Amino acid sequence: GGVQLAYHYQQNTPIGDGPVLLPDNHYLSTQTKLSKDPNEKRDHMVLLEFVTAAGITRSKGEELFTGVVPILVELDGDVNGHKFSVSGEGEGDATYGKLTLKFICTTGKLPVPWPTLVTTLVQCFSRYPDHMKQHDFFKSAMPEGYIQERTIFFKDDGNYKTRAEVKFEGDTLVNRIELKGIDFKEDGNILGHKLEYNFN
Amino acid sequence: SSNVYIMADKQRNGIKANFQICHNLVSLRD
Repeated sequence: GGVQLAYHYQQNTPIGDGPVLLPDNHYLSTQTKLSKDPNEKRDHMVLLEFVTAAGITRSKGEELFTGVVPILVELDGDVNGHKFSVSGEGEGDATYGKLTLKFICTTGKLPVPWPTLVTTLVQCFSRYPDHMKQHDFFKSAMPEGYIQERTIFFKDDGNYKTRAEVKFEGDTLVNRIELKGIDFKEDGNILGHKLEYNFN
Repeated sequence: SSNVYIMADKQRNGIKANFQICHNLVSLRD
């Protein structure tokens, strides 16, 4: 149908033993714009993202997000034996659900399409409306942080399994990720780089 | 615009999420 489907299963577990908010059922609405730095020779992705919690008409951690917060992202990846590393930096403004980040493949050519890594590469920067404050698990787990685990099934192709630790290092929000990808078809849409450079 | 559906996971004192991402294919490869 002109698209490649990627089904995400996700679970998040607090790292610390302090109180967290367990939410009522809801969803995050995410828009993402991908671009390139004309002066950047390395394989890279520039990302502008806005995320807003929604779905309900109606702790100390959210205090850490009232202003602009610097972000660091580090990913270690293995897809079908292809090793690669990605570093990102930028900032988040949860008041506006806003992320601005630049990611670099530090090992050379990224062996998978950038758009397949977007979801892996900090939902604590989501904008929770005022009437929805009590459902923001992500900020409530801070600063000690949370573990984010996913499996991503690419329909008719391979899968990613990810484990990430998201927590504060001083004033900086850090996302450290390990990604393992398996059973990808060598000339499929992922390893064959058949995806458009964008994200809807 | 994607939608991430979030639900509490009381057992792990955390949350569960499930969603679908749709990646566009380039043309003229098939």
